[PDB]
Amino acid sequence: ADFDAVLKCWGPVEADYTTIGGLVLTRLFKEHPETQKLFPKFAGIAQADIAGNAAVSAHGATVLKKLGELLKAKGSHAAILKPLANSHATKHKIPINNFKLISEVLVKVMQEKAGLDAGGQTALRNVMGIIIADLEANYKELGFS
Ligand code: HEM
Repeated sequence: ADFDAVLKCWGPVEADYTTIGGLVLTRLFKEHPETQKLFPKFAGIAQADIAGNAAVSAHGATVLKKLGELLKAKGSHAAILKPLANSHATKHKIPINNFKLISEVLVKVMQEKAGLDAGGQTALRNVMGIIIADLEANYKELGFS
């Protein structure tokens, strides 16, 4: 049910993955500035220059498309989430807590741009919790506790 509650507001996100993706990463870097250093192409870019950066927006679109692909499944995790855990633990070297940060940013952006109501906000937090727990289990399998 919580996947359905999020999908019923995904239309504005999928309609403009680049614009919404840029909103998400811009807001992540503003509200959680330590996350920006984890993206070495973007680390050091002054905040004023982030909203208009096409590479940032394109990266955000990639994130959102992947999340759409993980909603649109409702728990077919594996062939999709295991590679994501593998790359984020071992290539990008992202501490797991950062996923909670981007998930709260996404909740805020969907509240503002996608009509996600209070119950929808809770549903999305639930869904992101499922995703993050699976990512963490895979991090642990790789030796990243
Ligand atoms: C559920 C949330 C997230 C999703 C769906 C996601 C998705 C992706 C995807 C699909 C890619 C490109 C393919 C790959 O390397 O795996 C990627 C790359 C990357 N992600 Fe994420 N990501 C998420 C969260 C994060 C967070 C929280 C951070 C850091 C705070 C992060 C940092 C990176 C970095 C540094 C790259 C490589 C950028 C480059 O190669 O140009 N990701 N992510």
